Amino acid sequence: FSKPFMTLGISILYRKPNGTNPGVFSFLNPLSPDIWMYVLLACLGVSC
Amino acid sequence: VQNIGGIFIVLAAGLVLSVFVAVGEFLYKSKKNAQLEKRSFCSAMVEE
Repeated sequence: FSKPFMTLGISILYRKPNGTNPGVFSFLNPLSPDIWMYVLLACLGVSC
Repeated sequence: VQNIGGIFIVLAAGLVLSVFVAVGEFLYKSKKNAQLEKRSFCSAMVEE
């Protein structure tokens, strides 16, 4: 080889992942939606 | 529903128990009425 004219290094390559877009209803998220639907049934249920 | 689960059993069977004590209050107060009213026959009828 000749002496090199410019250098490099082995990198890797991957996408700038995303615009994140978390849930606008992710406050609802940490339970099952049915459990929410059951407790609102249980809301009026225990009340009646 | 698998994981919350068991308090709904407590939610169900809790208010089943309160039905029995609500009758247990009611007959006991008709016995307070039975001090002033009939034996077991019209003391419970007049209250409802």
